Amino acid sequence: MEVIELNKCTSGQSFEVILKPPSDPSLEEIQKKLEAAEERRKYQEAELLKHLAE
Amino acid sequence: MREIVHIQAGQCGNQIGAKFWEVISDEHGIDPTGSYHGDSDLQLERINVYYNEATGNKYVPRAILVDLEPGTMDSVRSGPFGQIFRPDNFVFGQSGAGNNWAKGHYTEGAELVDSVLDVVRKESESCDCLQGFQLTHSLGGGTGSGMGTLLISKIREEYPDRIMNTFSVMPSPKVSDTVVEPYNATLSVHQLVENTDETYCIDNEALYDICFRTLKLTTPTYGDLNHLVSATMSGVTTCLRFPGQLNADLRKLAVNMVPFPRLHFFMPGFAPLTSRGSQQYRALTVPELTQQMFDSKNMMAACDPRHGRYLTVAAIFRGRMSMKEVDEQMLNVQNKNSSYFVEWIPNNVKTAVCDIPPRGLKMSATFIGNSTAIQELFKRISEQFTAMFRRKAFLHWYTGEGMDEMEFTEAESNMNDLVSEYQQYQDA
Amino acid sequence: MRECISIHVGQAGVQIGNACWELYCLEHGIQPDGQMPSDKTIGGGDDSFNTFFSETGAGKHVPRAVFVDLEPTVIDEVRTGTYRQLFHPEQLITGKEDAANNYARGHYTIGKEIIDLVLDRIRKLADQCTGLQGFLVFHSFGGGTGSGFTSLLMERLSVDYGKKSKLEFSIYPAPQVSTAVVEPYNSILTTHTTLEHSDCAFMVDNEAIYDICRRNLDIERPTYTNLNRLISQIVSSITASLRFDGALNVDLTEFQTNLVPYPRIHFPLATYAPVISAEKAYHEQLSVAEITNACFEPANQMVKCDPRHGKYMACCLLYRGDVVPKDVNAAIATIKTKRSIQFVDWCPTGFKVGINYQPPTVVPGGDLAKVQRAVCMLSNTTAIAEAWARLDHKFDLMYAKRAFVHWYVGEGMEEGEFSEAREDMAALEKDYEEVGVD
Amino acid sequence: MYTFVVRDENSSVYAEVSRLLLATGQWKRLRKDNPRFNLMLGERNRLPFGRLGHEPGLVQLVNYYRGADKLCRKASLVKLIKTSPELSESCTWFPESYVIYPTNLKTDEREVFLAAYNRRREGREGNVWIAKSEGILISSEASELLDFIDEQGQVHVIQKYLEKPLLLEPGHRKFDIRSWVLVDHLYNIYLYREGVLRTSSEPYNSANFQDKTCHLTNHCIQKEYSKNYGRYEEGNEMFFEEFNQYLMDALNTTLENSILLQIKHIIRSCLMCIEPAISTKHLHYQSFQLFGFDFMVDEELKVWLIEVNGAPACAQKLYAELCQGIVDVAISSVFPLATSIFIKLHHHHHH
Ligand SMILES: Nc1nc2c(ncn2[C@@H]2O[C@H](COP(=O)(O)OP(=O)(O)OP(=O)(O)O)[C@@H](O)[C@H]2O)c(=O)[nH]1
Ligand SMILES: Nc1ncnc2c1ncn2[C@@H]1O[C@H](COP(=O)(O)OP(=O)(O)CP(=O)(O)O)[C@@H](O)[C@H]1O
Ligand SMILES: Nc1nc2c(ncn2[C@@H]2O[C@H](COP(=O)(O)OP(=O)(O)O)[C@@H](O)[C@H]2O)c(=O)[nH]1
Ligand SMILES: [Ca+2]
Ligand SMILES: [Ca+2]
Ligand SMILES: [Ca+2]
Ligand SMILES: [Cl-]
Ligand SMILES: [Mg+2]
Ligand SMILES: [Mg+2]
Ligand SMILES: [Mg+2]
Ligand SMILES: [Mg+2]
Repeated sequence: MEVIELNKCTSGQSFEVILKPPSDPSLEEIQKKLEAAEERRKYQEAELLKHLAE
Repeated sequence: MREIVHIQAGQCGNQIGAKFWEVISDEHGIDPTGSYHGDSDLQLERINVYYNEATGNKYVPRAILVDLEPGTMDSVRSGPFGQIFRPDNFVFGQSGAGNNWAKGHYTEGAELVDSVLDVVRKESESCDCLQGFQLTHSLGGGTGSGMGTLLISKIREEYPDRIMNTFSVMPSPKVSDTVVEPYNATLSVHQLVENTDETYCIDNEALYDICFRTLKLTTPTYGDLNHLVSATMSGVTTCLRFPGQLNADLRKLAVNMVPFPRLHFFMPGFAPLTSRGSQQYRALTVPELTQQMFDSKNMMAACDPRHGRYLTVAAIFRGRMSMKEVDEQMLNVQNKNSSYFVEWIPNNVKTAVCDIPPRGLKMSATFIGNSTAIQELFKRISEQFTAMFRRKAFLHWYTGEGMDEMEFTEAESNMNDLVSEYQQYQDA
Repeated sequence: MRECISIHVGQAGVQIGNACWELYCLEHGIQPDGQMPSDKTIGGGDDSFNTFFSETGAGKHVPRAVFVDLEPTVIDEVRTGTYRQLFHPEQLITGKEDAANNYARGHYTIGKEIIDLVLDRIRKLADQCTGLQGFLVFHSFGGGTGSGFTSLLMERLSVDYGKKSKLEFSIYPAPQVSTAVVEPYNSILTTHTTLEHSDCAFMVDNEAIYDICRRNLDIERPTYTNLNRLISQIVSSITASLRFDGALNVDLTEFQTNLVPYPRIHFPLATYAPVISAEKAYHEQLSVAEITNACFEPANQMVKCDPRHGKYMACCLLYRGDVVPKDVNAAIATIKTKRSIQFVDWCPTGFKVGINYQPPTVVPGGDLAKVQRAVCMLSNTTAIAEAWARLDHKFDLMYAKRAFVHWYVGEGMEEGEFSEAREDMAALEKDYEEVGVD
Repeated sequence: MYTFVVRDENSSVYAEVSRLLLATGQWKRLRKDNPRFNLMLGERNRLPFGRLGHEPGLVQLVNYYRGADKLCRKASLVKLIKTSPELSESCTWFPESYVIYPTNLKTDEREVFLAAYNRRREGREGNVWIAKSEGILISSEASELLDFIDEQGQVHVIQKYLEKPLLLEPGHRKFDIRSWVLVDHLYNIYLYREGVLRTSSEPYNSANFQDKTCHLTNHCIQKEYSKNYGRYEEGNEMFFEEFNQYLMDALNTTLENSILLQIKHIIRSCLMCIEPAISTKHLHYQSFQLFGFDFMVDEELKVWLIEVNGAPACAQKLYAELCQGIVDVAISSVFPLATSIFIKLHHHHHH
């Protein structure tokens, strides 16, 4: 069971103990997604106001 | 999401709305002149939700008062809290509406609604962030029913991205002014299904029975009915009026309560039940509150919850009490009655606690269920409708104001569709 | 020295950042006005606490923090509370109306109007950095802001700062304190859109913190304040190696290298011992062996799962207090004999260890007692996938009926994104099962 | 009123446990996929332990131990006995067994198998083996075994056939013993005092191996290929009073000294080995489980463990009692209501 890569300093110490070895989208694709959703919103709102106009 | 605009329309609308403002002003420490005289500052932390701030640090209800005749609004003006209302927010005609949806919606109401919308816009423009609107009215007369649904259509036109919330008293023969009430209700329900986000179904039948059977009042007045309604309204709005985690604005409440757009008709309940005089002195224990609030006889919409299933539930406990105890009790009611809560909406009962109790009680619980049992209410209305409509009885009162039988047929159809949509989920 | 920017998003994110920054100042001896009498390099420097604090000419130490919420009340309590002076106004961003527990409302509708303001206030902090490592993002799965806006933010951080690492502290939804029925929807949605943008995520299940509070703090019904001081203790364990001299997890790349060999399985389990009530009259202090042993009790984990029925890919032990390597090795040696710890066949069976000699700091008048030694273990076990199973199940139950979906579609989302996200989660669950079951 | 759910309907045991649970009037069954249950009587494969223990206000309990399949699959059991120091390759009550994969796939100890079989080739010892994984075969030369293994698809074990079994007279026939073990939520190991001898009805014939009715004692097999099924004992099933009386009258022992001491030792060693991997002592849900341990008695009255079954069925007459026993000590011990049929296996020797 071997202790390795041991480092020490005034404030601590750190080491490794081994027990056994091994056996994106772009800026405007995004403003695209956001504006597609905004236009879906405005279409639904317009169908609402056309129904209310009737 | 702060300010709510309150509209009350018609005789019933305005009587219950007046009682509502009396009750909640007392809870928020506001006197009939709008002067604040309170102890806790939990009272003022969210008082701008329902009140504008005036020049002598006075508080004015964000309240518009609408009628097609002046009788009831005159009596509110001279009522105990009458002088607290902005006098320009009283908007009324002279005609009356004659218990006639068509006069409310198409003829008499068309004349007045533009001035109502002027006052509504004047109130909306002052709001730093408007949440939406709450309307109180009945669905069985004419002004509240017909003109209130008119107003809701106009408001949705001018503010399509705000929440529309109503307290709607349903009519019952047990408490009944005129025989055309089912007609007026069916027409109105057709509007409510399409134009509001959350509707509290306050059934005058259930209010009668609670006054009669459990409260032991022999001959209940509209005063005794409105007492129940004022307390229920207080309770269903406490989460909006006080600092809070849960269902704290109209939209978050809607998201929590309305899984399907049309199924937004809520069954409210109150515990303990109080008769306005008896003043009863017993300590209510949390298990008692929880068992009562869930019991049919404490519910304002005359339906049997065991004939349906809860899609969502919002519970609100008021008073100093153990939140460990209420958490335990809420889980015990759901865990021992799990059959009656749809299994395909997990954790659909959400629960809130607020420190300040209502006047007269150390502890109180308000219930808001979106049960599919509510179909029973609508089914009852539709039977009373068909019994008349199949002989087209009393229709002249409506056709004389320009209406066609086909509008009645559509409204009937849409309500029967609403009830089928409720039963789709009761077997799932 | 290389600077880290913390971004706190939503109610949960802002309230947890509050707790952590309180803690950090206590630990580094920074006071509420922001003065640090122990810092003698006045006006700047490249000590390792500068990783989290910048310095001004007047001696003020300022968190490299941005708080963003779509509604004003919570960040207003930051602006007005005990650390009002710590933060510059431009670091606190509020909207006027929130996201109503709606992922789509926070991501699409309201996110779009504030994303640019937020990226500029972030760029302002990055411009004060000589070498920026990347970001620590605090948020909840369940809230509309914390779920939807966070994912928008993460997409745009990957484009604007593409070479930088990004870490999440994510709050996973629990019914005992949750505020909304659609919290499983929000969780799946934001996990799916943030998965490729985040290099290491520390989940915290509010159910586990809640029961730790009940069971070991003698708290009858925990509040967010109880929850958050415990969570900040764990966060400070996890970040102490960026804020202090050492040789283990000295930068953000090291967290990925040490805890994440496969990029999608980037959800390390955190276990933390001891949690001891400050109102305990007599408490026998616990040994290295006892607390390291506690690291392998499910009752001490930030997510309740069973690591015995999974495999490990990595395990770090972060000790704070009086600990020396020989006691740690003694403890590990006997623990392996008495416990079911099995790593994947393609990974060493070992433990990277970090010790800081300063015992855990605890907030005066908190619930937590002071102790002589405490440990946070970070272990990438496949058993954490239990938490996804749970969530996915709930999701399926509602989406089979399309319950509440209309609230999302009405904000401009498309029904189909629900199932693209759910299928991504299915991929995730099966990645875990491949790696850890036979 | 406690609440429970049922996700294995093909379960003979827990069907009767459901019935007895309901007929208390303190338990109510819910529908299969309702979360708010106290007790899950779960499916066999892919039981969702990950979803148990997360409903506040509900102590939850389940009739299976996560990870106990290690003891109840044949290959898993061979691996568990060999690798674990508490049992070891030196183990005296397990037959010499080896895990073999078909070469259709490609771990595997075939090379290790033939070395032992070759020194038994060479040492004039009996050298018949059984190959197992309905799909079994017994033979004296290895080639037969290995190529049978590979014209099937899946993983097998090859185990020393017990060439000298104890044989009941009249009949000169074979038998195996099945014991019903129940491990509760606290890891008490309860042995059910009634076991059963699943017998053969055809005389045991050491020469012609391929006739499997005298060699394999499955209740399935002798109700299908056996001439005398039902001659000596009803259902080819002798119970413990008759077996004890036979041991007394014919061999001068008793069943507890000659056989049961070893069976209790094997049961407790097996379960106390896996205890740290499957215990639910400090977990957020809790497990119990009914196991069926299967033993073979050789002619010198030495017991050998054959296999462990994770979802066992009971012999008919015993259902009533054992099922009541599952309710009293596994279920009602967690969920109280308003002479005992188990031996609690416990032994703390000092050294
Ligand atoms: N641990 C912890 N959880 C919190 C805290 N605040 C909220 N939550 C949890 O977060 C979820 C709700 O998300 P929030 O962050 O409050 O919502 P939000 O991001 O502000 O989004 P919106 O309010 O919809 O604009 C629920 O699961 C709550 O239990 C907190 O301070 N600590
Ligand atoms: N090593 C061995 N030596 C001699 N006989 C053996 C043996 N292994 C198995 N047998 C015989 O085969 C039968 C056991 O078959 P097996 O162990 O595969 O059970 P099984 O999985 O087929 C059904 P069950 O679960 O009901 O016991 C025993 O009755 C025994 O007579
Ligand atoms: N609960 C309650 N119901 C009322 C009250 N006044 C009238 N109603 C009911 O409302 C219906 C009549 O509507 P109403 O408001 O009087 O007519 P409107 O002014 O034209 O809208 C009938 O069903 C009455 O039972 C009241 O004060 N309380
Ligand atoms: Ca006129
Ligand atoms: Ca400095
Ligand atoms: Ca990246
Ligand atoms: Cl970069
Ligand atoms: Mg005009
Ligand atoms: Mg009237
Ligand atoms: Mg918020
Ligand atoms: Mg078997």
